[PDB]
Amino acid sequence: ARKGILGTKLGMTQVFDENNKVVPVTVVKAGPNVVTRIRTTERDGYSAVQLAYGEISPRKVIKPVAGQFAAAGVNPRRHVAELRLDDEAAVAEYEVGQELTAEIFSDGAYVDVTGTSKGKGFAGTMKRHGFRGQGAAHGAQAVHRRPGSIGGCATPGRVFKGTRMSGRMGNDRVTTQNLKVHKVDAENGVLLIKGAIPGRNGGLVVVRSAIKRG
Amino acid sequence: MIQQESRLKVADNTGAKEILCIRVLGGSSRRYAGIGDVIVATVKDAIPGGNVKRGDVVKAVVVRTVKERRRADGSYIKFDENAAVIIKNDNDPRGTRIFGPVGRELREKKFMKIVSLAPEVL
Amino acid sequence: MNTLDFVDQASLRDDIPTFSPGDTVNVHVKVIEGSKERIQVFKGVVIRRQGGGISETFTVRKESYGVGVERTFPVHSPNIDHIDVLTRGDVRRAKLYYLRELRGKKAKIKEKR
Amino acid sequence: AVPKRRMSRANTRSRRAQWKAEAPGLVTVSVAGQQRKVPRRLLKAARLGLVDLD
Amino acid sequence: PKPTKGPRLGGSSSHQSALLANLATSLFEHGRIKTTEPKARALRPYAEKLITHAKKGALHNRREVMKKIRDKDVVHTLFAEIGPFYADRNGGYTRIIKVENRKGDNAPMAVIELVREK
RNA sequence: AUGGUUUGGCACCUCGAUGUCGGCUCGUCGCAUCCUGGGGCUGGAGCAGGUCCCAAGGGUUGGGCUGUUCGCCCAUUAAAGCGGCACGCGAGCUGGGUUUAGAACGUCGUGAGACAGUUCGGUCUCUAUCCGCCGCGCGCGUCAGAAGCUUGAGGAAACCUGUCCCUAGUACGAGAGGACCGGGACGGACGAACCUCUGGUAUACCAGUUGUCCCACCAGGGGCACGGCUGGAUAGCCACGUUCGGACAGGAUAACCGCUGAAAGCAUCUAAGCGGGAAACCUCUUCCAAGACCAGGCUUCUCACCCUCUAGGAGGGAUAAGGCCCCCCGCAGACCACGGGAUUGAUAGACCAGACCUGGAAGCCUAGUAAUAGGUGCAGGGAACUGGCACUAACCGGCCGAAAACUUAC
Ligand SMILES: [Mg+2]
Ligand SMILES: [Mg+2]
Ligand SMILES: [Mg+2]
Ligand SMILES: [Mg+2]
Ligand SMILES: [Mg+2]
Ligand SMILES: [Mg+2]
Ligand SMILES: [Mg+2]
Ligand SMILES: [Mg+2]
Ligand SMILES: [Mg+2]
Ligand SMILES: [Mg+2]
Ligand SMILES: [Mg+2]
Ligand SMILES: [Mg+2]
Ligand SMILES: [Mg+2]
Ligand SMILES: [Mg+2]
Ligand SMILES: [Mg+2]
Ligand SMILES: [Mg+2]
Ligand SMILES: [Mg+2]
Ligand SMILES: [Mg+2]
Ligand SMILES: [Mg+2]
Ligand SMILES: [Mg+2]
Ligand SMILES: [Mg+2]
Ligand SMILES: [Mg+2]
Ligand SMILES: [Mg+2]
Ligand SMILES: [Mg+2]
Ligand SMILES: [Mg+2]
Ligand SMILES: [Mg+2]
Ligand SMILES: [Mg+2]
Ligand SMILES: [Mg+2]
Ligand SMILES: [Mg+2]
Ligand SMILES: [Mg+2]
Ligand SMILES: [Mg+2]
Ligand SMILES: [Mg+2]
Ligand SMILES: [Mg+2]
Ligand SMILES: [Mg+2]
Ligand SMILES: [Mg+2]
Ligand SMILES: [Mg+2]
Ligand SMILES: [Mg+2]
Ligand SMILES: [Mg+2]
Ligand SMILES: [Mg+2]
Ligand SMILES: [Mg+2]
Ligand SMILES: [Mg+2]
Ligand SMILES: [Mg+2]
Ligand SMILES: [Mg+2]
Ligand SMILES: [Mg+2]
Ligand SMILES: [Mg+2]
Ligand SMILES: [Mg+2]
Ligand SMILES: [Mg+2]
Ligand SMILES: [Mg+2]
Ligand SMILES: [Mg+2]
Ligand SMILES: [Mg+2]
Repeated sequence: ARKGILGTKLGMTQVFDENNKVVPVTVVKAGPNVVTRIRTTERDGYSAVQLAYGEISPRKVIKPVAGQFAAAGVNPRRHVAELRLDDEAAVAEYEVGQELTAEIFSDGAYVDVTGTSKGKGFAGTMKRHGFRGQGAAHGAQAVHRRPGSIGGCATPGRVFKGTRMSGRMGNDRVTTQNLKVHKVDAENGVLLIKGAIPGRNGGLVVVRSAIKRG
Repeated sequence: MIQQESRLKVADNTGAKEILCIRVLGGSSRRYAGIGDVIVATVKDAIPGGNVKRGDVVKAVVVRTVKERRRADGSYIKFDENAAVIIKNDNDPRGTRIFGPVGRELREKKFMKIVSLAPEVL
Repeated sequence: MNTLDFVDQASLRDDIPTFSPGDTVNVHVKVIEGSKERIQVFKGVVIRRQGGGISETFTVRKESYGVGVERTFPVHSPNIDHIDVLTRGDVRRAKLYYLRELRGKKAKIKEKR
Repeated sequence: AVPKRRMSRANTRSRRAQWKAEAPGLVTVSVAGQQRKVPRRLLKAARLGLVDLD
Repeated sequence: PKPTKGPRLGGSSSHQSALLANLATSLFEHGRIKTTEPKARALRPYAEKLITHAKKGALHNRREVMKKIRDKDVVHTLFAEIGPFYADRNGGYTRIIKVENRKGDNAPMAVIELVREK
């Protein structure tokens, strides 16, 4: 049902259509995910599947994490992340220790990709919330590019929690919805997506069946 | 990439040489006009005995721009200087020709006559 | 390491004629009208390449009536009926950036001997 | 601007309450027959026997 | 290397270029040199570049080193002794060691030296 | 009758100081709604209107003129809303007039001067203590201690829409003209993300070039002159660049439309019942989120050696799981924090190989008296890009960090 997969962005590229067009595409190497736990509603509170993927040297991995993986019966994975199900139908088809691969996706199915955004560091208001720059001549006095007035005056006599002003932006979870899939790899776990997904080369991206369209 | 107060070359036999961009039609606070957009231009200088004298206000369809214009295969095409064409309510050009190449997007835009009588379409 | 060399191959078209920045060429734009295809003619000056696995990437551009015109297309373009690079050529670089401003007797594209 | 009043003794000292120094753990190295004290920042040079420690 | 990210060390391209040229000159003229560790990390690329260029001794290469360091004495010594002296080893000709923080401004200090083991 | 918004009255607060109109940036709220949404009636054939009711989710021009607010004008859009917010906002900016000191014009005055008449120029200070707010951290508690994964109370974000084709020139209309509901496609503005394309930037890349100084001479190079001036571009960052989004659906409703229905043999949308009914609400979409003190749930690891005090409790050690520091650093970053790695290793830097850019190195040789041209040759040189390389640097490792309990059922 609400399947899911983790994967990495290693670059991004464009392909040349049989439709005869040209489409930019991002390289999301979807290594084979491994199910290391089950979320049965009756005994946990909901339905969902635990997922992990990757490779880490055993001395690089924490002892409790290694023990948990061993109890799971799968090799160590670089990180851990689990996706939710929508019904026990898909639940019954998942089983601890099972290996999951990119095969699960049939071409033509819209997808959703989400992951940490780029690291922008602390950002000025103009860049952050798309303000407009003041008059840079005609006599600005060290105010060429600052926010400006900030609220009412003695009424409300405050500054209205929620006002969009300077604050370190980027580097947080973000999702892009309704991205057309373009080519599903089988032999070496690769997946090509139109557009430019958020993240960074070598970043971590989680893909799932698209929500809006299907 | 045609904006308010932008100079335009005329690519037609009306008798117009330089015109001003009045605006980009069909958009609330619309901000750019590239090839294919029906925009409104005023005549700044024209042929003495031309068909339209300066100061008239007429609608134009931009055809030639110095900004690249995309097309399906990622094609980006740059021209030497912006060029417009004079047109009226029926969307029939007020001239009878075009000098210099033009862009295929006009065919899509359904201004069949322009591209049909153009010297060459690219 | 461009882990997509092997997915590039799955669609990479064979028989890739060489083309250099600053060659004279032609292209065909298969366009459909009234549910019908056709072939046309066009000349250009490939200004830049960007080779990318299957992302080897470039355009074309001609001149006429004292003006320029381009086309951007694949190295393995399924739209280009044939990338008939007219005469092999070189230029001061692999990419003609100052070609946007040379006029009259300034902006051509050299032919090697 | 300026302050409207004196900030209480307690308030000033509270603000001060987290500005202090810290002490690390030292390291000894047995080279040339002597054991000297060097932060692990230096341990390899200490072993080799060129670090200028009085 | 990778560029000096923040407000670069000295505050001007010319100043950095010079400072580094003189630093390398001193480093080769002496064989060991104590300076602020950050300058040591920044210098390492330049000394390694010069050592590699010395790797092969020819007219072109020595003209190269002259243009780069502008000291005929140090160029001579580099091409006559160090160059051949490091033919066998490949990359990593200098070693950075930190020392006590300087007293004048507490700035971290590191002693830098060419690997004299081989 | 309502609101407190315009012109007003009172002088209660402020003359040991409450800065005034516009513009800029930024907004926030109400709804007497401008469009978009749903209805009733028409003097509603249709389209297109008029009017009133519900509805504040979102959006709501740019220029010429004047200091202007306003207003007219031009030309667009669905619209170019009305207001409240110290006639929002100078410890955020402007000083254009209002509002000092000069001068002048007309006018009043014999006069000095004056004129809510006009005309020209005329210093706008503050390093944020507290509240507030946008972010990021420290400490502690969550009842043995740790690494992870979460559920989700509970907040936040978004919510706009034009044009064209099909139904169909059919219903309607004499004709002219031209439907409703419903799909499909392509657009504008806005937002999120990204560097593949196109471009911008490019100060360790390269080259050309003027002057000069220097390197013994030249040949060659370097310093300086905004990088000396220029032309190119690596990566990274970014927008004009490209991808995506606004939903569908569901529940209970507004206005409104109803069915069966007596009070009142009828009638009656209603007081019993049952239904439909909108960008409005709650969910649906995305983000934050167990400091949610009601501190949640699920895994895995260390789970028993002491002493002592005067045995009541408490004081002095043992440690492992793990954490910290340390080192090398990152597309993570103000410091912090976060991520990666620390020999049994690719984190960085050199190295090799390549790509990339520059576009033909120097030297020698030949032709020309020369300035030069060609060969040596796809030359040389080469930051941030791709793979591998222990060659250098990251360790014979120190330090923090193990269960009072009570009651009940089984
Ligand atoms: Mg942005
Ligand atoms: Mg601005
Ligand atoms: Mg000032
Ligand atoms: Mg300034
Ligand atoms: Mg009073
Ligand atoms: Mg009073
Ligand atoms: Mg007072
Ligand atoms: Mg005062
Ligand atoms: Mg004020
Ligand atoms: Mg004021
Ligand atoms: Mg109302
Ligand atoms: Mg209506
Ligand atoms: Mg009406
Ligand atoms: Mg409203
Ligand atoms: Mg809303
Ligand atoms: Mg207000
Ligand atoms: Mg005010
Ligand atoms: Mg306001
Ligand atoms: Mg106000
Ligand atoms: Mg202030
Ligand atoms: Mg203040
Ligand atoms: Mg004034
Ligand atoms: Mg005055
Ligand atoms: Mg006076
Ligand atoms: Mg008189
Ligand atoms: Mg008088
Ligand atoms: Mg003056
Ligand atoms: Mg002032
Ligand atoms: Mg001040
Ligand atoms: Mg302060
Ligand atoms: Mg909730
Ligand atoms: Mg550019
Ligand atoms: Mg740039
Ligand atoms: Mg520089
Ligand atoms: Mg010299
Ligand atoms: Mg000379
Ligand atoms: Mg030379
Ligand atoms: Mg100089
Ligand atoms: Mg300068
Ligand atoms: Mg230049
Ligand atoms: Mg960028
Ligand atoms: Mg009744
Ligand atoms: Mg009835
Ligand atoms: Mg808790
Ligand atoms: Mg530990
Ligand atoms: Mg180049
Ligand atoms: Mg590199
Ligand atoms: Mg690398
Ligand atoms: Mg201890
Ligand atoms: Mg107790």
